[PDB]
Amino acid sequence: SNATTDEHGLVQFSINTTNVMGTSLTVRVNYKDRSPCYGYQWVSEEHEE
Amino acid sequence: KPQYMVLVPSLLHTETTEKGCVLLSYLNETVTVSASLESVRGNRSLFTDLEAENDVLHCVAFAVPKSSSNEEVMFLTVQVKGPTQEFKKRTTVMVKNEDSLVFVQTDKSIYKPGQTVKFRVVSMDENFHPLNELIPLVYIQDPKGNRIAQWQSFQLEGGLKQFSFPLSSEPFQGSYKVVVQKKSGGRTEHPFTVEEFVLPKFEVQVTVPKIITILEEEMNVSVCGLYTYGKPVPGHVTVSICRKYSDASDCHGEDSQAFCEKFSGQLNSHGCFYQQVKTKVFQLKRKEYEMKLHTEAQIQEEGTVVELTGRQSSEITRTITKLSFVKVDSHFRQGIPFFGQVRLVDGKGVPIPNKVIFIRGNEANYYSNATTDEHGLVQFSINTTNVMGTSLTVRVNYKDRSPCYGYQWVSEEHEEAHHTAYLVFSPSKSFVHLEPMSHELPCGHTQTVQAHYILNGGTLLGLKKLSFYYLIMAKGGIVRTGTHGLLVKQEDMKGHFSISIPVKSDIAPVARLLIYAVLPTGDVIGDSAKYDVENCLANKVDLSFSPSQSLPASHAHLRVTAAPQSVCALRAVDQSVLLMKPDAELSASSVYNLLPEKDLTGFPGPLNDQDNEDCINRHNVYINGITYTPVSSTNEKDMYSFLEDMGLKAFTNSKIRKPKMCPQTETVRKYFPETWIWDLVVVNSAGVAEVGVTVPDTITEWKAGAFCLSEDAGLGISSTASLRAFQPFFVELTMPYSVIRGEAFTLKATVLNYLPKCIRVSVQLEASPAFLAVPVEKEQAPHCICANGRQTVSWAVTPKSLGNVNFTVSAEALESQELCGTEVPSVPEHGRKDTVIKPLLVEPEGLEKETTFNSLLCPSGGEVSEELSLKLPPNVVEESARASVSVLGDILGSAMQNTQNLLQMPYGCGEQNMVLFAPNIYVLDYLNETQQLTPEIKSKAIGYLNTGYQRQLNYKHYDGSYSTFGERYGRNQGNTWLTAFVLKTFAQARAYIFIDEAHITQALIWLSQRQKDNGCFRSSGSLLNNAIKGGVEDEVTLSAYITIALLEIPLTVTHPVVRNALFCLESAWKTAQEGDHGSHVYTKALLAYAFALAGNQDKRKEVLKSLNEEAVKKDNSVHWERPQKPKAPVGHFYEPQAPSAEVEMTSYVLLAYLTAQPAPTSEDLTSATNIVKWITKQQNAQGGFSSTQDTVVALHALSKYGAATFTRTGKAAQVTIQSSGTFSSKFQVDNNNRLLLQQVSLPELPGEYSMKVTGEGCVYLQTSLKYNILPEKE
Ligand SMILES: *[C@@H]1O[C@H](CO)[C@@H](O[C@@H]2O[C@H](CO)[C@@H](O[C@@H]3O[C@H](CO)[C@@H](O)[C@H](O)[C@@H]3O)[C@H](O)[C@H]2NC(C)=O)[C@H](O)[C@H]1NC(C)=O
Ligand SMILES: *[C@@H]1O[C@H](CO)[C@@H](O[C@@H]2O[C@H](CO)[C@@H](O)[C@H](O)[C@H]2NC(C)=O)[C@H](O)[C@H]1NC(C)=O
Ligand SMILES: *[C@@H]1O[C@H](CO)[C@@H](O[C@@H]2O[C@H](CO)[C@@H](O)[C@H](O)[C@H]2NC(C)=O)[C@H](O)[C@H]1NC(C)=O
Ligand SMILES: *[C@@H]1O[C@H](CO)[C@@H](O[C@@H]2O[C@H](CO)[C@@H](O)[C@H](O)[C@H]2NC(C)=O)[C@H](O)[C@H]1NC(C)=O
Ligand SMILES: *[C@@H]1O[C@H](CO)[C@@H](O)[C@H](O)[C@H]1NC(C)=O
Ligand SMILES: *[C@@H]1O[C@H](CO)[C@@H](O)[C@H](O)[C@H]1NC(C)=O
Ligand SMILES: *[C@@H]1O[C@H](CO)[C@@H](O)[C@H](O)[C@H]1NC(C)=O
Ligand SMILES: *[C@@H]1O[C@H](CO)[C@@H](O)[C@H](O)[C@H]1NC(C)=O
Ligand SMILES: *[C@@H]1O[C@H](CO)[C@@H](O)[C@H](O)[C@H]1NC(C)=O
Repeated sequence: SNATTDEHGLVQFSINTTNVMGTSLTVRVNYKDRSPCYGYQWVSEEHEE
Repeated sequence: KPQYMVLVPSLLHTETTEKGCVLLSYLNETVTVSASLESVRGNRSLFTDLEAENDVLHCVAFAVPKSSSNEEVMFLTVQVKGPTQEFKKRTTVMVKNEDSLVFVQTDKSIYKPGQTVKFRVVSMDENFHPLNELIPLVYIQDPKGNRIAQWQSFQLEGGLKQFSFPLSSEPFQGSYKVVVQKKSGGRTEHPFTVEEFVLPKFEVQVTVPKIITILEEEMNVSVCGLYTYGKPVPGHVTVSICRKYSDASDCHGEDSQAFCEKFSGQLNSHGCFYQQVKTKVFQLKRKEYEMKLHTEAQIQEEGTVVELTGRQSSEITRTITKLSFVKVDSHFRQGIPFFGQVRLVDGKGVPIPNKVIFIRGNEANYYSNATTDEHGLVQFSINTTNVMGTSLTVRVNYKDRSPCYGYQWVSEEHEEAHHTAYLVFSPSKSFVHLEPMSHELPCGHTQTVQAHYILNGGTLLGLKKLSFYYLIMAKGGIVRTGTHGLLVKQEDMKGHFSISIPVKSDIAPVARLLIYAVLPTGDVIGDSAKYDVENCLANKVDLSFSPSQSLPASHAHLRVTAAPQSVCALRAVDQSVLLMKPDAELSASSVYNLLPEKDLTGFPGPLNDQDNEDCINRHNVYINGITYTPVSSTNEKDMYSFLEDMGLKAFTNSKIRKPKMCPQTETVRKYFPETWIWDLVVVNSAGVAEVGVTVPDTITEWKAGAFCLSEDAGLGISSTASLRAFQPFFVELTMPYSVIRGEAFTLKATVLNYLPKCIRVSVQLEASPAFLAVPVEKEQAPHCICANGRQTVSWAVTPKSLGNVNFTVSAEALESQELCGTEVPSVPEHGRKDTVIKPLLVEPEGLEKETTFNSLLCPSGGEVSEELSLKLPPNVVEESARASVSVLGDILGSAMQNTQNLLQMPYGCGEQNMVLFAPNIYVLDYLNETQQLTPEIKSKAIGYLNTGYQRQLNYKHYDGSYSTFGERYGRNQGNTWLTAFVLKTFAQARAYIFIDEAHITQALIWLSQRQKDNGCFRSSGSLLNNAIKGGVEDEVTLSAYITIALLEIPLTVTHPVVRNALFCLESAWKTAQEGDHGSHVYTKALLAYAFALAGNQDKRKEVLKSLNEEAVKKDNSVHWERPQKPKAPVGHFYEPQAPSAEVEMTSYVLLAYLTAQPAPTSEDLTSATNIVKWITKQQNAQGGFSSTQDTVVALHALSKYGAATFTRTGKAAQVTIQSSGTFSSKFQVDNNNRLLLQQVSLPELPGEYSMKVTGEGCVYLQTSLKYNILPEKE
């Protein structure tokens, strides 16, 4: 689910509990996929999630 | 002891006179030698009887008969027939039909539209002589790839033929190329560019060090600008220099350049601008190699900015210090201390004297120093007393210095010279050495080589005269032969003897020379060496001009000395078009590289291996004496090795091989400039003088060259002789290529005075109705300008009329006294007034727009016709509209290149083997439908086909499936896609090579076991990569593949598996059509062919209409592409799941269009022809396509189109085109010119045309209408 950053760049939310034990939660933003040519090669400027 | 010997080259060219020599050495009786060449299989047989006297080297040549196979291996057996004794020996030789070396010269490197292109083609043999060959075709390929003109089946008259093609008024700006396909196929290509430009009057002479040392503070650099007789021009230069670091990544910007020391200044008259730049700003480390040096000489009194990116060849070498050998023996003996010379170099080929060196010998322990003599050099010799292999290294000055951390820095390198010489196997401890002289030998100048000899028990019979023989070889064949008769007393201690050798030119760049003795003990002793010969021609030709300078003079002689009788091709062109794009290198060195078999060293090893006769090596594995020693391999040199290195084998009696074998006119007017003289002449007994009338647009120097062909002295090439031409008082004008009709522009006129006296002058521009000149400066007062002076006058000209406009402009030296200058000698002799008439064309105003009308018209053995009405909007500018039509049988473009690279050797697991086997079916399929096929390839293919089938069968299961790994353990479950794929290709495969039907039925059954009514097919197993499939692993995309593969296997639509698969695909479309959230295209294109193939012509058109609407049209090339807006997949599968999703799904659609049950309609196939135009263009350079599952469907879709279009028996195809108003034009398309774009213009303002086609075979009719509309509301 998407949302927008409120004043002071922030977003609170909750989710429904009905699955197995270990629950992985990642949050991606703006542009996760982009083309900085190769990964390792000569220069990396990753945008941390 | 009775001895004989016959030497022959291991590669004998067919239908070329191939020399082979014979030596019979000891008498007994009169004997007859005889070589007989005969086929490995079949009844082909020959015999050449050779004469032979005692103790002599008689030679003989012979032409060999042709073989249908490009290269065939045959048996050659020599036989000595004599009353007393009879000897014979066999070996395999390779014959080959080595085709001619041909080339094309063009009048220019570049062309302007409408101008006629002139070229000339020529053919020679391995001796550079005119060869009157029959060339089956030549043709001009445009930048888009369409063959625009061609000349079929013709013979070269004097070893050459001149041609001409007029370029269109509206051609395609870009690079073209003329191509000559020999009888064998060998396409000799040659390019040229076509574009609109305005030629340059001046060069920009950039001077930069060619290779510069790393360790540097600064460097000298300079830039000048001249044109005729070296008269420089003044201008505000803006030079730059920026280096590009070694980056293996781009990312949008892609500008590898970094440090930028730009500069600025003015050029001095009678000179240039000079500058020294500090190199420490560049910090030449961390991957730094090349660097461009741009220029910008902006000439004053001209808005002309002519740059020149010169010396983009300035370099920075890691080997800042260096050593190398010069003259060292690579073959030696323990009984003669060997000699070897070395030379010192410092980065840029600089020899440094008086600097200590350190020689190091890892054998005789020769660790001795010396100092470099004048020209940085040191010769020396060492003592021979060790086991065979000797390693000899030499390390200098800073042998070991500065072992810096090379991770994040430049390894401050220093080269080192080393060599490993081996000793020869001595039979009777006697031998022969050849003194080496490696360095470029000049031809037309004799050389003499020194030969050393040693007899330590060599005598044995004790005869007076011992014959020594020698041979020289080049171009893969023996050229010259001779002998020398050394005579000896008793046990000849030593001695020195030399043999002469004229450097003639009949010897190519390599000159392999051997020498060898014939002892009665039954031994051979000799040596062989290589000498680099300079690349030179035999017909010595030289070009010159009787006059020089002058102005638009008449009769200027042009003289060519050459062979007594020779045809000589001349070429003279302004050195402005030559300045523009340099002409394609045509020198002696250009021709020598064109020669096949520059050198023959070693037998033809990859295809043939004549390397066996007897293994007596392992017979003995006994004892030495003091402690048992079992035998093992060696690395010594023998006589065989020297003959092998030569590239000729030998049939012989005497001991040649080592033991082991088991181990492996107009007053004052100017015009006419492009190409002055393109012609040819015949040389009388000496030379020949051509009286060329001089050109008038002689603002620059006329550079001109030539070449000759003679039956005796081969071919020759002249030294480009120039001719200036400079009127002291002249006028030039700065102006563009084209201009727009309505919009005004700025014309300039620049007058010059290189005459010593000073003159005042007026500027006349004679107006005409076609334009309106408005001077920028109103006063037309004459202004003084003295020696090396100039004045410019800008006029604001607006063209009225359209087309070509010929301007007029005059300038006269006014004698008006009461002058600004300290003197008034304005009146010169007769140069006093010069009038220039230089035209430039004009285009129509507004915004241009174009329409296109393609239509495949196929008369099925009768006639078809279509009507073309060309409308025009009311806003078209008058005469701005124009149009033309084209005709052809196109699919023979990709079909040239692609065919070659594909069909590979099968290997790998179940996944990999299919990638190599699967294409091999569809290529064989496509090659057959196009008609272009060969039995030498069909056989080579079937081998990679039958093998891959049996190899694939190795990864099957008992249940009929096929897994990525297979079953070495069998801990797998076959993947549903791989099985389905196997089956689709085993259905195809089954047509050429016969397949076991059980494997398909076994698979088919297993596919039905993993079939669910709803959702049709289910995913089964794992995959190493998703590269083998455009399938989006969705049940819809998978079932969409299994359903095609199942229908492609001839199966009825009433089948229970297909009935429950088709049910699923109607539900898949009806929902994938309804809800845009779900599918998008890969699926849409698969659902198309599946329906078409199944027979729902109604549902087919239902999906095909919403597909066609969702398509991506372009330049008459319609196709499809994955819409890139949603997301971008993984960094490994980002390029196949989109570009290959594009280039497979398109060819999937194509099949759906082609696949109509009665037959595809004219409306289906004409739309299909457009899709062919894109896929055929979007082709992989080497051959094939991006992924593998696209390469396969592309070829299957092409071949299936190719079946519908082409005709075998339909030779004739007629095409007429008329208009309501008396227009008429016809053409003829047939079996040979289907591969040619036959074009014609159309004259009507309101088009009302009729296309009529007749006979058999298809024709593609593309009509393009172009115009220019001017509406605007701003
Ligand atoms: C592969 O290429 C071969 C040719 O090398 C193709 O075979 C040719 O196909 C046509 C029909 O498409 C044949 O014409 C018919 O021949 C019979 C006699 O067998 C005759 O009674 C009919 O009136 C008609 O003329 C043609 O003879 C046949 N053979 C040759 C040598 O041209 C084949 O279609 C191609 N395709 C595949 C997948 O093999
Ligand atoms: C964030 O989530 C919401 C709700 O899931 C998405 O909202 C829909 O957006 C479309 C236009 O893109 C509207 O037509 C609908 O009215 C919206 N509502 C629903 C419930 O579908 C929204 O698109 C998402 N944001 C982004 C950036 O995709
Ligand atoms: C260089 O070669 C000569 C060959 O003539 C060597 O001379 C022999 O040396 C041995 C001793 O090692 C003597 O027994 C022989 O009688 C010498 N022969 C002659 C003809 O003088 C010489 O020793 C070698 N020197 C080096 C340094 O390699
Ligand atoms: C512009 O004027 C020149 C010079 O008169 C024309 O060029 C040639 O003129 C001679 C005059 O004797 C003719 O014989 C040639 O046939 C002309 N050349 C060509 C290619 O036709 C030139 O034609 C004029 N341009 C226009 C568009 O009228
Ligand atoms: C889970 O809780 C959320 C609360 O935001 C609610 O919207 C959703 O309907 C609930 N679903 C289920 C399966 O309980
Ligand atoms: C010829 O050669 C044979 C075989 O080596 C030998 O018998 C004979 O003596 C030789 N000489 C003469 C003079 O025949
Ligand atoms: C072909 O073979 C026959 C024997 O079957 C033989 O008589 C003939 O010499 C051979 N032909 C040639 C050209 O050598
Ligand atoms: C480079 O210029 C310097 C003067 O600045 C001069 O001494 C030197 O000889 C020039 N280099 C060459 C190789 O001419
Ligand atoms: C070179 O060799 C000679 C003699 O062996 C010796 O005197 C000299 O010191 C050596 N040179 C160097 C640089 O050591």
